[PDB]
Amino acid sequence: RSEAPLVGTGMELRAAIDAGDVVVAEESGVIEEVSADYITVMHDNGTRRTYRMRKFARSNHGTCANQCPIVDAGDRVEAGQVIADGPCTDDGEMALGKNLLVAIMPWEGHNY
Amino acid sequence: RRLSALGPGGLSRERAGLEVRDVHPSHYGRMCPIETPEGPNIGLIGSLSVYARVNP
Amino acid sequence: GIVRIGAEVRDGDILVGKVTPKGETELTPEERLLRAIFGEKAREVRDTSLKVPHGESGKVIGIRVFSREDEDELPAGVNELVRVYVAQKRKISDGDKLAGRHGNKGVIGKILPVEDMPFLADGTPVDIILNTHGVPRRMNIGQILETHLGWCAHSGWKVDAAKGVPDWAARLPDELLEAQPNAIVSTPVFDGAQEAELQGLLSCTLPNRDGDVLVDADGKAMLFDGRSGEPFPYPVTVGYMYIMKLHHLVDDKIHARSTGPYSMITQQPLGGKAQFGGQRFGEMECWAMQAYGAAYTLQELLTIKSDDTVGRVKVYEAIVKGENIPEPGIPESFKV
Amino acid sequence: ATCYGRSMATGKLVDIGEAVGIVAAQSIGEPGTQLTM
Amino acid sequence: DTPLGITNPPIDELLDRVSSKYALVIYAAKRARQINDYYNYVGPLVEPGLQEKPLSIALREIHADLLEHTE
Amino acid sequence: WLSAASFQETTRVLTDAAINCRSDKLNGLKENVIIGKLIPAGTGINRYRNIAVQPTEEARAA
Amino acid sequence: EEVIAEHPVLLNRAPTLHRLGIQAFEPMLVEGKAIQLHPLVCEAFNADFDGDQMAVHLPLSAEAQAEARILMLSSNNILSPASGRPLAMPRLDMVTGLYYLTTEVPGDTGEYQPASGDHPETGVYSSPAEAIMAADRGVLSVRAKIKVRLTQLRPPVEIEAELFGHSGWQPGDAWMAETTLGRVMFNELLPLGYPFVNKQMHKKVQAAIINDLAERYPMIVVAQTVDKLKDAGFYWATRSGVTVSMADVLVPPRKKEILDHYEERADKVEKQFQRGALNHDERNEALVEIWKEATDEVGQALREHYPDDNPIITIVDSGATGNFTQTRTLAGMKGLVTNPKG
Amino acid sequence: LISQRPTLSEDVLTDNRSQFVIEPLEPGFGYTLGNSLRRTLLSSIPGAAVTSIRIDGVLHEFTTVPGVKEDVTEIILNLKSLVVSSEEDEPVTMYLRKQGPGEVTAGDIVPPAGVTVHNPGMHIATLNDKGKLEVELVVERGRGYVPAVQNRASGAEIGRIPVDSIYSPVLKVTYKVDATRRTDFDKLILDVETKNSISPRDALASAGKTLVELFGLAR
Amino acid sequence: MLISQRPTLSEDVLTDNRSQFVIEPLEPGFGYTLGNSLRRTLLSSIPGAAVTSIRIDGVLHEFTTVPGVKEDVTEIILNLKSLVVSSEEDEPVTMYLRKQGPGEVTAGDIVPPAGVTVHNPGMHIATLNDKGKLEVELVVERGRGYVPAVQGAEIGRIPVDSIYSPVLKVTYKVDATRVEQRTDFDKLILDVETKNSISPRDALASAGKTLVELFGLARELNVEAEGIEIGP
RNA sequence: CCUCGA
Ligand SMILES: [Mg+2]
Repeated sequence: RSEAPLVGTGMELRAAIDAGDVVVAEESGVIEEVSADYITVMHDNGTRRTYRMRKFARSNHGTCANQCPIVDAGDRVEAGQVIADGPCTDDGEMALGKNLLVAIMPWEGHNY
Repeated sequence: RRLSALGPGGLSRERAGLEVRDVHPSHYGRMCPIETPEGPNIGLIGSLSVYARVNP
Repeated sequence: GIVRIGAEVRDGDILVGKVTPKGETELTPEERLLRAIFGEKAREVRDTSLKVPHGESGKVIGIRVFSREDEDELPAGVNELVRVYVAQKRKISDGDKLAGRHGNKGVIGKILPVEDMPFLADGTPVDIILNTHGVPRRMNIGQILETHLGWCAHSGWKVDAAKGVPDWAARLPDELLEAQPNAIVSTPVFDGAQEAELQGLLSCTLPNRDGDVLVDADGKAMLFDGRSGEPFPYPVTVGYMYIMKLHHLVDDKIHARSTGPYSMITQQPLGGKAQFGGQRFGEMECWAMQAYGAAYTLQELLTIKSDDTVGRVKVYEAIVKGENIPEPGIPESFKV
Repeated sequence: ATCYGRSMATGKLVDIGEAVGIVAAQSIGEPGTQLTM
Repeated sequence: DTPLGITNPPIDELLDRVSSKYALVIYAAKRARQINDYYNYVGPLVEPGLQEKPLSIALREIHADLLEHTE
Repeated sequence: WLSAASFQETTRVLTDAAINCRSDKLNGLKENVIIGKLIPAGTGINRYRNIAVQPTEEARAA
Repeated sequence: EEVIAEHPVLLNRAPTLHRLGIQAFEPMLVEGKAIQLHPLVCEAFNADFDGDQMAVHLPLSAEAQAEARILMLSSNNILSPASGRPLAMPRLDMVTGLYYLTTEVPGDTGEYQPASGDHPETGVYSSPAEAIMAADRGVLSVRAKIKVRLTQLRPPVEIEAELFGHSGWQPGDAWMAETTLGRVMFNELLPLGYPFVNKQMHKKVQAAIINDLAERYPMIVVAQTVDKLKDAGFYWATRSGVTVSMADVLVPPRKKEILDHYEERADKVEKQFQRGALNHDERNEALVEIWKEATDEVGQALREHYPDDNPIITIVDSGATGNFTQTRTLAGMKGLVTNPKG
Repeated sequence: LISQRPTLSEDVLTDNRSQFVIEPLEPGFGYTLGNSLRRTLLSSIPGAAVTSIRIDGVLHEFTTVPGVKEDVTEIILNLKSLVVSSEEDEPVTMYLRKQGPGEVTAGDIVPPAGVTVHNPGMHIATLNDKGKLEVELVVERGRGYVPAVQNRASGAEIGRIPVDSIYSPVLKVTYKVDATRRTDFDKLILDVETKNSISPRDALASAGKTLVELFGLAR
Repeated sequence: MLISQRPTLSEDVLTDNRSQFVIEPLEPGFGYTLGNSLRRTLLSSIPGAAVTSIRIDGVLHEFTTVPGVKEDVTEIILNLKSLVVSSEEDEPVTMYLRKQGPGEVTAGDIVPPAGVTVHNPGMHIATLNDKGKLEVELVVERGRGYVPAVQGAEIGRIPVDSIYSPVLKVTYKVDATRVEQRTDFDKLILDVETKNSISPRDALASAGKTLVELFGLARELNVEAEGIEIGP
């Protein structure tokens, strides 16, 4: 599970969509169908667009490239909205780690 | 978005002096001064700056 | 002969059975007795099957096979081509590498029980303990500033706007005078949250469910040692820090070898964990051994653990039979 | 041995078989990276 | 005090028993492979213990002055 | 000549050693390393490697 | 666990810059996939734990195992073979621990205050055990000056000479010391016959003590001492209170006026250059001198403003790790910067 | 300066959270006592959880189910939030059959006699028209946290998906002591919050009897 | 079966007043779960008798010296706190130490009232020079742990630190030695040195009893499942 | 060799 930082910049989002590992709505519409396998968008044009999800693909360096939808059936999506998350993205933004509760102190030499 | 220094028709590694690897004043806004490899490829592999763009 | 989809595999498990025709002269005396006794009469082969490499394991999640009997583009001479995809769920472990965004890297020394971890006044144990000695020396005080803001965004805040707008909050956008717990915020580089604005938010931190302010206006808190129960005598900075999992993980890097393949020219052990290689006891390491004056350790490393093709075998032979280790022969690389 | 002095490692006088040349080269090299202009 | 494992017996008394650390290494190693040859030729000369490596038995022998060496 | 060839400038050392029909005594540490012999230092010098170890008769009694 | 018992292994970290870059250890079977490296041999390997890896070699023959146990044993290589001084001393965390343990706090809890009128002095303790019980209530601080009856620790040179024979002191003999309970517990970690050191254990003082231990005591003794010091240093460092926060990073108050003054001087030099009187290289020289001095003065005001128990000051001045120009760059001011040409 | 036998006194805050006042205690002792209780509560309170699961058209974790929105991995992460109790002390099986469209929550699970699902609103999956989910969930009793028992150790067949088990019913424990300075004394206040699997009283009772059986050693 | 094996409790006797106790093997984390608690109980919750205050006749004004006596006041108090004593009276009880002439006063030179006892009569207290006398009164009470000398009165009444605890020093550590299938268990080592009132054994036993009662206070809320062992 | 790790 990916988790965007509490403390970020405005660069996570705009880097995640350009990186291209997220799925992005080419045209505005309504979600007709949504599985873990694909997402269909009925544009107001009357046409349909469908985006098959990369499911548990092997990246060049052995990390899991697993897309996951973040829309629901019936949702109104605009052009360029993010439909589905990628490997290190959370709701369209780059999520490279987790927010961890930290104490800054020495502890019995185990953080020596 | 990388900007590599080595290659055919470029410079070779035995010719990689210390000065091609320095942050040049002209890099401002074009090649990021922070992102570069720690090891041997330092100053040889740099990445394009945010708002930068290449002309024809 | 291909492993079945969904299997759980471990070191040395067959994934694809394969046999390579060896000549008759390559049958061992035993393999030649059983073949004659039971009259196998099938052409003699060597077990050249694809196994699971040392130190890895997982679920077979995908099989992909290409045949020459089917019309399939293969390289010349290649009849059948099959890929097995193995997936492992990797829990964070001792030796895995973590870092924040400020160049503050470290590997994991110990994963303690939740009860042993220093915990806040409400029982919440901390997740990660970063040593104080590492921060100031390395000039990445950004991690401390982040920790402070990380706590502010986790707890949420409500800036006192009653009498007006305090001087520190003057330059703050209206959408930042209050924030719900676990709020999401930006610190743009060179245009981020200034020191005064940050120190203000540490005052108006919303409390937890019991009305308690766990982190004071300095960013420090009182923690209990979960081993003794006694409190730690001074307030510790606690807060929320973004910590990434870097791709330098023990599972990839642990490697060991008693005996394995050897390069054909030199007869020395191959290199690389992937090839089940041996570690390189190099020039500066021989100087070290020499400087100690460890003559026999230096000889043994350089003859029977590497290059003496007969002494190798004689040594494994000796250990298995509980005898003394024999005398070194001549390194094959000197012959070369 | 008497001319060399104590073994810096052991603190007692240097033993007979010691390879003091390699130790000396190592002792001179090891901090060389600290040498700047 | 009373050190554990490899640091026992102490290197200092074992070095009282010999001239240099190198002589001690050879002393102990030759006695150790002597012992191991015995198990398939004299010794051991002390109570060996549960399952002790012959090198450790030999080091304890050298400590207890239970054997002699030349050069 | 073996030590010189293994140090650097190997072509030159080897050429000259050939013309001079040099014979390597194989005296040094590096040379015994290359051929896989016990180096002539530490536990490899003769006064230490040639130690005779036997038990005292007082101990052999018990 | 049976076969590996007492069978040494060699550990190596590259680059092997000197022979202590390879050291033998007794292996302890461990849970996990990582090698566990004693915190005191780090110096010898130049090993930190930011991702470093290390190599393991198994000596097979009796001679190789014997060379490993005798020549290369971790605890038999405690001194730098380059300088002859010990390398396996406490480093940074241990340091802040022991420096915390043995600092004396004027006015701390349970401090001995002499008898005034009818009130007693309430600072004397019949034994360090009694002082331990006192500190188990909130009554005695570890760092408060007190008077204790010491029974099993050797007294200083002159105290022993005056209250006994010059060289005579038996382990049973008692004596009175005005020290801290911390310095008691520190000296208890040193070897027995060692004269009581009653000082704040700066790193340099620990270095002095361990250099003395190296000169006067056998190898194994110094090894056991640094192990005990390590334990105490980690415990007390955890208990020490050193932490970084934006608040602990104090700013020098006069910094504005200092910098404005040196800017006035730089303006003088610039007007001097515009007249053609000052040379360009000479202008740069004068400006660099001005700003060197401004940096120096900012650093001085920074030191003057920091309380001497601030965790940053504590960490630097204990000798644990870091220097003050790092502190000046953090809190005061960065200063002048190099050119690509230098 | 004499002794009075100490009392434990409960004060219920919510249905799954209670405070516990133990007084009087020896000075300097409250912290250690509270912590010896908490460390046991956090670690050794018995409970029940799911061990393995089986899914109809699924042979392994890393795949999808037709018409469901969540891949099997996300479904198992959601099943990690499942809080459950059992009194059988032998592997028992729950079942989950449902056809879309609609949400699949823990209330849609049919446990056997003796197993109780405690958070029925908990979201498990989302189904559409073509979505059909058919799940078996083995429940067992244990304590602590036990990583997935492998398909090799158990004689499990390829279809079975082992799952990480969180048996602890305890959610969050803290304490505070009030120290009072001739006759000084410490009053301990434990604060225990559970997962709805059991109540603070029962968790504290199991922790207390584990500690009693363990301290009866010296006596 | 949700039941742990029975750990053992073994002894190493160092001196007549000092022992190390090993509890092993304990389920992971319990070394500390009962480590600090056992120590704090051994220190604070064992009853003993000790000196509370003293009146020294012959000096009230100076409160520094005792005429004809080598040792000063503070040293006499330090020696008196070192007196191990056991009483059955729930009320304070007074003792008297009187000895004259050049000699060496010991802890046997005191007359113990009924019920109280002095377990270290050989203890040095003071040395009286020629024409030297000593008459000093010692209040003794029952108590627990360690309470300081803090406790408007009759003149000459010096209150002292009361070392009630029969145990003197306790320190514990946790190592890892475990079963072959888990290899993460806790071995607990307790170093306890006591006075001569009780052996370390009895100290540990009474501490275990007080703790069993303490946590029975908790198991009394309800009686149902929790981890047990085959043997105690 | 390339990219990376200390
Ligand atoms: Mg490093």
